[PDB]
Amino acid sequence: DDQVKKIDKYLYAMRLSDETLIDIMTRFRKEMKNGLSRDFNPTATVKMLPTFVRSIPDGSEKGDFIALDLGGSSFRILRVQVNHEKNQNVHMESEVYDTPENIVHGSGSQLFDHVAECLGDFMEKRKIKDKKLPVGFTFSFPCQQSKIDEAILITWTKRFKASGVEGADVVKLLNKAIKKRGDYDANIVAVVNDTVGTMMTCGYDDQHCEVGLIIGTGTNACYMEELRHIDLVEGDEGRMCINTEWGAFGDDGSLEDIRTEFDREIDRGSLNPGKQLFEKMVSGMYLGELVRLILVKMAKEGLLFEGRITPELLTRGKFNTSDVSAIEKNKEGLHNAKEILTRLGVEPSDDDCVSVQHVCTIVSFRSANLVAATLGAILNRLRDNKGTPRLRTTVGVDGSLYKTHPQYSRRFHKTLRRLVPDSDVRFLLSESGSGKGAAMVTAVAYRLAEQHRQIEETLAHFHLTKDMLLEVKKRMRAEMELGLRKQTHNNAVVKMLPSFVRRTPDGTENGDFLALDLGGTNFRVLLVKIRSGKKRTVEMHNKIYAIPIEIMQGTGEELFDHIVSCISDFLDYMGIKGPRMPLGFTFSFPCQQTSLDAGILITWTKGFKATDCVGHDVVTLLRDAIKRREEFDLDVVAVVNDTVGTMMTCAYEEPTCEVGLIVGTGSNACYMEEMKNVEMVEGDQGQMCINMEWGAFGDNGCLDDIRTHYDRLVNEYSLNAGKQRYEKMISGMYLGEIVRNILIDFTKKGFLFRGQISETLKTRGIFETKFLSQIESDRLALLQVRAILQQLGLNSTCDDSILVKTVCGVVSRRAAQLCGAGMAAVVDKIRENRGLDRLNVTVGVDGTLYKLHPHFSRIMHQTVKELSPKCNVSFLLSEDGSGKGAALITAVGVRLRTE
Amino acid sequence: TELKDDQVKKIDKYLYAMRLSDETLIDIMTRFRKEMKNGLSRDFNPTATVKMLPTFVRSIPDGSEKGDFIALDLGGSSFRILRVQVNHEKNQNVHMESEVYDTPENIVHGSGSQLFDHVAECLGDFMEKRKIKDKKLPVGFTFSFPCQQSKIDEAILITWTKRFKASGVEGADVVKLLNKAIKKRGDYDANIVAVVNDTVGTMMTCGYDDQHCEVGLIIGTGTNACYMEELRHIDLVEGDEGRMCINTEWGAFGDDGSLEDIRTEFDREIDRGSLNPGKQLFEKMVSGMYLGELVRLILVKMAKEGLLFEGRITPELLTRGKFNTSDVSAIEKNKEGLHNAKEILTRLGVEPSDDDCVSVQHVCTIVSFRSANLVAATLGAILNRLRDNKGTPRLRTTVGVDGSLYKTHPQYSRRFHKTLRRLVPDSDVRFLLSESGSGKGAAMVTAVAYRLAEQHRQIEETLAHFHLTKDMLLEVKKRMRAEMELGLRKQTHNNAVVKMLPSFVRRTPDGTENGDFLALDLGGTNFRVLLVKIRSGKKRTVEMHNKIYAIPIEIMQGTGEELFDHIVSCISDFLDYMGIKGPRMPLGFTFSFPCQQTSLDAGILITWTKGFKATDCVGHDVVTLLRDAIKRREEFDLDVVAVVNDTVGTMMTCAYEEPTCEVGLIVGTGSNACYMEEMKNVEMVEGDQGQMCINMEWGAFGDNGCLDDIRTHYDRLVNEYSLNAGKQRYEKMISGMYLGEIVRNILIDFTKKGFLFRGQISETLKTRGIFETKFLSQIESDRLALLQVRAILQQLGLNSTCDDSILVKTVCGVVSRRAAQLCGAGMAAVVDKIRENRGLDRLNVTVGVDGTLYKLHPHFSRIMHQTVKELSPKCNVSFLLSEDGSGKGAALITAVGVRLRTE
Ligand SMILES: Nc1ncnc2c1ncn2[C@@H]1O[C@H](COP(=O)(O)OP(=O)(O)NP(=O)(O)O)[C@@H](O)[C@H]1O
Ligand SMILES: Nc1ncnc2c1ncn2[C@@H]1O[C@H](COP(=O)(O)OP(=O)(O)NP(=O)(O)O)[C@@H](O)[C@H]1O
Ligand SMILES: O=P(O)(O)OC[C@H]1O[C@@H](O)[C@H](O)[C@@H](O)[C@@H]1O
Ligand SMILES: O=P(O)(O)OC[C@H]1O[C@@H](O)[C@H](O)[C@@H](O)[C@@H]1O
Ligand SMILES: O=P(O)(O)OC[C@H]1O[C@@H](O)[C@H](O)[C@@H](O)[C@@H]1O
Ligand SMILES: O=P(O)(O)OC[C@H]1O[C@@H](O)[C@H](O)[C@@H](O)[C@@H]1O
Ligand SMILES: OC[C@H]1O[C@H](O)[C@H](O)[C@@H](O)[C@@H]1O
Ligand SMILES: OC[C@H]1O[C@H](O)[C@H](O)[C@@H](O)[C@@H]1O
Ligand SMILES: OC[C@H]1O[C@H](O)[C@H](O)[C@@H](O)[C@@H]1O
Ligand SMILES: OC[C@H]1O[C@H](O)[C@H](O)[C@@H](O)[C@@H]1O
Ligand SMILES: [Mg+2]
Ligand SMILES: [Mg+2]
Ligand SMILES: [Mg+2]
Ligand SMILES: [Mg+2]
Ligand SMILES: [Mg+2]
Repeated sequence: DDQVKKIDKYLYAMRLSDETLIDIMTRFRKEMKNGLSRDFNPTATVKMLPTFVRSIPDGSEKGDFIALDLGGSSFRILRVQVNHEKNQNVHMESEVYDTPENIVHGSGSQLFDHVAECLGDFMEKRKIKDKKLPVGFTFSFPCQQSKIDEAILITWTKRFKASGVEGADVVKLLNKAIKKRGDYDANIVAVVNDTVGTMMTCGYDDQHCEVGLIIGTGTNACYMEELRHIDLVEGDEGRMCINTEWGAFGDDGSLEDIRTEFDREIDRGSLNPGKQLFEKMVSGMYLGELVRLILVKMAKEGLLFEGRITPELLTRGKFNTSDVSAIEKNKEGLHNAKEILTRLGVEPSDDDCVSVQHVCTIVSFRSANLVAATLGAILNRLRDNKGTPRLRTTVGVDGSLYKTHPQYSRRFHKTLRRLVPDSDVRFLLSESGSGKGAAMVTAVAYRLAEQHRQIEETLAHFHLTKDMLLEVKKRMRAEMELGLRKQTHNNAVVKMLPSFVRRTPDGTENGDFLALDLGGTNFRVLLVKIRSGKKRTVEMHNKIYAIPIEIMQGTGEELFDHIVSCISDFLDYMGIKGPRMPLGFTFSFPCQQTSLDAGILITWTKGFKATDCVGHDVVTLLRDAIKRREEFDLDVVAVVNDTVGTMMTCAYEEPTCEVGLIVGTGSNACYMEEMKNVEMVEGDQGQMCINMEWGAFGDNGCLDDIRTHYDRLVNEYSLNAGKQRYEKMISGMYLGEIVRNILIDFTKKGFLFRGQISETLKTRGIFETKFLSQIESDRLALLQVRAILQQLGLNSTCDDSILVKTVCGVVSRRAAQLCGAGMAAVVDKIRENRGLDRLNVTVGVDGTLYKLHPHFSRIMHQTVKELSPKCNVSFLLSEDGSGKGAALITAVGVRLRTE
Repeated sequence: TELKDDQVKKIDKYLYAMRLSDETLIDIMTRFRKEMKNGLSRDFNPTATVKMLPTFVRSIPDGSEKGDFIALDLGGSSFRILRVQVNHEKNQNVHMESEVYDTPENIVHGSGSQLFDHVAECLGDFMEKRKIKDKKLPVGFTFSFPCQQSKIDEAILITWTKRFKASGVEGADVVKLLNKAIKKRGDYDANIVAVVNDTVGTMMTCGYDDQHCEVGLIIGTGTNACYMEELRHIDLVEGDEGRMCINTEWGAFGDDGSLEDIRTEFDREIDRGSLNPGKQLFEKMVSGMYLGELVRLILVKMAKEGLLFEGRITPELLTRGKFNTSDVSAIEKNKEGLHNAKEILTRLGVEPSDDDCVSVQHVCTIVSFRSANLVAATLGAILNRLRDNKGTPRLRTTVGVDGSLYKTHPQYSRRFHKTLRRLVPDSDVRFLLSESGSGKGAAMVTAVAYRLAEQHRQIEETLAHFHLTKDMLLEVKKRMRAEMELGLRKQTHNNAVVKMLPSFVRRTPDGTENGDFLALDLGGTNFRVLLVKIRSGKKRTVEMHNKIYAIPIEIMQGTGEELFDHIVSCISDFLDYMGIKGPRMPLGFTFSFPCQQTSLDAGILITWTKGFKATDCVGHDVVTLLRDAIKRREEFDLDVVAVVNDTVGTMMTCAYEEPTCEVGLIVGTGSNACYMEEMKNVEMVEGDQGQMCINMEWGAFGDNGCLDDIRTHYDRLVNEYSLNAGKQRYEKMISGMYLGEIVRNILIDFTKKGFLFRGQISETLKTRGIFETKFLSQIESDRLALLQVRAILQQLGLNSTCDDSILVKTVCGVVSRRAAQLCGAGMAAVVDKIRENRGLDRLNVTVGVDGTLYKLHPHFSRIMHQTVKELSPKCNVSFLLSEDGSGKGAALITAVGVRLRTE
């Protein structure tokens, strides 16, 4: 007939069995799964939050760190000093600062003003204001972080409820507050939950610590999870700590069969009704009020105090968790119950004291059992990830209920071992709270922010502003004008070369021509059939022929014999071997022409370098190889640059096309100039197409104040050291070499590739256009970026791959902007020479970089639009190669060699 | 003996690298198998050479297809145009009429504009010769090139292959381009409803006859295959039920050098002279456009070495194209082969001897046999995949087949079918030859896509009713604005459905309010009792306490004494709870319903709104029913000072700190607004001095008819079935009690019409309340995978499939979007009126807002704000969320109460 048996029955639904706890554990096991999944997280109640902490301390941290801890029973500020090598050591000093009701419940401003004022005082009294120490912030609330130094508040919990904070990044709110008080500056470099710092504190001393557990004012746990299971973070290597935020378990109604009427009543008086329901059955802030609610009910039904209620009894908060602890002490518990109940006014009896003990017992054991169940789900997940029959792991713990209750921990530990027999757990109690740990994470964040600081300074040398880009355009304009004028031309670096093509296609062109395409990525021999009139037709055919690097860099004479010999192969293939036919020679090197069919090679560019060609007439060299072969005669009527033939191609259909552009292996442009402006050729009537040879802009030092160390290495290790400087910042032959030298540096500083500069990274050309374009594609995910780097031969991690991509982007973006600033100049010079206010002009373009890069063309058109706002430029991609155009121009010789 | 080599043995040695054994083909098959898998996964598709592309064709014809439609066939050897009729449920079987339009080189190679103008021209003529311009026939477009499709009537050209190379088309959607040509012409109208691949058309043509058909196979000018994949394995398509045909684009197998070990010098020289070098490399080893050049290349090199023609080489033998694949066919003929070889070679000028003919036949046989072996290896991979998706030991399947080479070569199909069967011994395959083209099949697709678009068109037509144009929104503001005036005018309180009720709060807070107040919160989601301590010091502070109390609907819609007797047990309980029973205390009553007020501390209930309907309330003073229940209790005592609308309480809360906040907005269970109005304008309150907060009772807008215009079938149904038919009409197109009832009604309809829920209206869909503010908020969130939208709906009890889940989410956004715009028209009026009232040119104002819908909905608050900024462009309105309920605000008003009193 005992009183204890009655209560057991009264509170039957709080006495959880092992079967119910095994059931709780399975559900928690599914919530974790839900929260890690990209599919189910948006609705999961157990947020499974990434912490950006990747391991427990490794003994290599050193420094002097200020650390804040706000969110649990006290607000503290610690100064943690840690040094190794030598002798043994981590020193901490800290201060508790009060935070009243008006602060925790006020505006977010008032709270952070409050925080920055205790920080100021803290450093003030120790005199460390100027010692500029990195700050670590233990803020114990669920925050969404994409990096270690952002903390976006998802939702208040426990006792805090300040306006203006939820949804905001509280490190910017903190900075704002500190900024607001000019007193000092603070480098806030990390935010961490109290579970993670706990784990990090315990992990400094115990290498198998993989869990951090808080059973205090609130409850939570964090654990080391595999990167390849955390869908919301990109990577699959190693592990990252996760903040479960288990307090929220049941917030969608899944524990409704466990929660009692006392739990529903507590929730309604709470400062967050509906939320953190598992936490409300477990943590210190609630248990006292839970028993109080049960005592009022038993009291109202005459089962306690022979039914006497007092106001005190009925008052929220009048029974603490510290009274539930005192009441459960072995020798003194009953003496403590009488004093306290006596203080509440119910004139307690000895039976009432044993009854109030029994109730305290069932509430706190229900708490103990519940966290055994969610903690064991975590251990079953750790053990499953590991692949092992048994699991040995250490859980770092902290919290006031955990520390001060005289039965809890023991009860908790026993249940755990029953629920999870295949796991052996050591509990390590955080004697001095979480500062050591937070400090340890602050040290790693700090070393990383420094490495970020340095990559950004290197990369910012590639950044051009509007104002910068307007100065390049303006220099380009001053340079076209010196190459054009008779007095300045010989010393000019941008030669403004006459091509002798005097108009765009006029619809009369007719005939069957041969063409050559030499100087881009493939050499071709072409046959183009053009028919003017009613039904206008163009019929093309072509054959690719390789040219060994031996030949490209052999003798002029091996080069041209090799050329004619594929011509001869090609005339067989088209069934036209015998007849004498006219040919247009698209040769994409700077040529000084005195007519359409003459072209003296000024200098090689790009990868070509045959001997005895520079200084000669390439039409001559070709005609000596034909005669030399003595197989067929040919009639070479025209030497053409790929820009001009590209413009001619695109203008066959588009009369507004007066500009050509190439961005492929090299970069260059042509455009229609007025003859009055071409002082180097006699005559003022009409126009002429000018082959700018814009690659050579900067060859007199005029872009030096924008060229980088890496641009100087690529130029100095080139086949034409000192020349085609602009092209060298823009085209497909050189961008990858820029990117490769940047990566070489970064590797030597340890930022990439584990600091190991390999044989792959030392090989020239590893980053060709095709790979540069893919790596940067919005079509690819980091995963596929990494796989590209690996097939190139690089030992690249996910972090490495994120940085290679950023690099590629910086260099490719700068190339499109530099290319846009020069095109800007050209269109402005045409518009404004014509007296026009608004020019619409079409540019015909070709080249593999331009065709294959996913960003270049968009950024370039944007640049042209921003710097030359009175020109409306259209870019028309030529899909057929340069041949049609050389063919159209070739028809113009013929006619003129035919007079 | 010791056998000595003859021509034939020597040529097998010369061309060893083309003679591929069962071991090498099993290696290729397995490579192809990994490339398909590679193509279907999201982790490797972006760099895959086998694109494994989605076609939107979910199955082979089932025989319900009926109707009449055109069908364009572009990209094989002939540009054809068909007419296809079927409708068996009534008599007449499929019947096919076609033409064939000569398309010249200069077109296949000119601009895309020339190309599509020519196709447009041909369609026109073909429509006149038949006299059908005027019928409105659905059009199908078999376009045999790799294309990215996000739906059946889009086809973005990835790349040209085979013979075509028209500029300005790649990257562009050939449907756009065709329409654009058609448009420019004028002759007729074309409804193009679908683009398929000649593989998919083949599979469907053959499936129409054999329901076992799962593969479409093309070995003609080009080669490709398509097959039915489990939507579970198509990562680039969102969905996991049933199947979808995949068009592999196996021609590009090996682009990336993964076939560089089987490719030879002959295949590397052919690539050098083709229209797309570096592309379609496996196709270049197999298909009709290439087999003839491949033989010619071998013959030139054999002639140069003296193995053929005693070393003679003529200019014909050296010329691209002079030996074609129909030459390879004629030479491989059983009887007449060697004699065909004689003629063909003599026209090449080479004076062929009889040895030379036997040699050439043999090279032709090795080249064409390698091609047949290759397609057997890659089909072998597709068949094994099919067997592994079924989970059987054996597979049974039909392959539908088309292409000139397969049809005309005398030996090919035989050796193909044979090597195939030997490579896949556990499969029982039938090969069905699409005797007459891919048009029957394309027509069957066009027919399923046409029916689907009629549904889509009818869903859009219902939904367009919820779409509000900027001048309609503007007319709604002007309408809101005219009702404001009416409700203020002493003589117009009638068709004054918008009452403009005076709150008797004459100013916002003024740093002097001080004290300990009880407050009550009745009308929203929770009934709460509060303790609010305000101190004015040099330390301005606010301390809040509250407790939620349920109201069991046996009190909600029960009596008034029984409703207030309850409020007052709960007040009694809250004072014990807070430890303050005893002290006579002042109370602020936030009561979220329309009331006529003669002062701060009295208010007669005008009507029940929202969910409340307790009897003996309307026409009574609530502060009087409150006072009675307190006397019935004859326990404690308090001093009721103020009765306040949630609206006025939220504004005041928010203004406790922000002097700009002169407006209050509620969007939760119901919707309402308040603002500070000038007293010269409040005609019903004597005094022309100062200001006054007006509780608009804005939800009643449209109660006289002035929104009838924008109200839909679904809005009238929600209203007719409500506790208060005829009223709070504007509130009924906005708030969270009513939004999901509109959606529910939309879904009921669409389900009767068969567009959704397999057409069954279930007990779940017919339950009021199913679509709560919490699920509408989740359903419409932007971080939602479609798998999750489905899960939720199934959680609710709805048997939703992927596509149902797509239209339920589109229905929710349409409703919730109209709700935020309508709200913003309303707020645009309030803020333009306050500006106007003050003869200002520009107004800066802040609205304090609360409400579960405003808080939880992903888009609502962002669209309302946009709306207000676009319709009152001279006002600059900031909105501040009330994070802790309007109790602070009611308390502040209770502070003024007590002042203005006990003066
Ligand atoms: N699952 C449970 N939930 C609530 N109360 C429980 C539960 N299990 C046991 N109790 C109570 O806990 C007390 C004893 O537990 P405890 O002393 O910690 O265990 P023990 O030392 O292993 N066994 P014991 O000999 O009973 O003391 C008694 O008051 C039991 O009624
Ligand atoms: N794997 C292979 N690759 C290339 N050529 C092959 C291969 N296997 C066999 N051949 C040749 O294929 C020919 C045999 O063709 P096959 O279809 O098996 O019979 P057939 O002689 O053409 N039949 P028939 O019509 O009765 O005369 C011989 O000339 C073989 O040298
Ligand atoms: O203060 P409690 O809620 O009892 O929790 C105790 C612990 O809580 C954490 O919030 C703090 O990071 C710890 O350093 C503190 O020791
Ligand atoms: O091949 P790239 O160097 O990228 O340049 C690509 C283009 O190069 C020019 O030099 C050729 O004349 C064009 O016909 C070719 O389309
Ligand atoms: O025309 P071929 O390339 O030889 O291919 C044969 C088949 O080609 C497809 O592209 C057409 O859509 C079919 O109707 C045709 O019968
Ligand atoms: O509860 P809802 O109807 O969503 O609107 C929420 C709000 O509405 C009001 O009626 C209450 O006075 C506010 O304190 C509450 O925050
Ligand atoms: O402080 C203990 C726990 O308290 C609450 O659960 C917080 O939401 C959580 O972040 C914290 O770790
Ligand atoms: O091919 C693009 C350009 O490459 C280099 O710039 C050549 O000097 C130039 O003439 C050619 O136009
Ligand atoms: O026409 C047969 C096949 O030819 C080509 O390979 C096309 O790329 C393909 O889409 C078509 O199915
Ligand atoms: O609760 C928001 C609004 O709900 C209904 O519209 C009530 O009639 C109104 O008084 C309240 O302000
Ligand atoms: Mg991951
Ligand atoms: Mg026990
Ligand atoms: Mg001149
Ligand atoms: Mg899928
Ligand atoms: Mg008045």
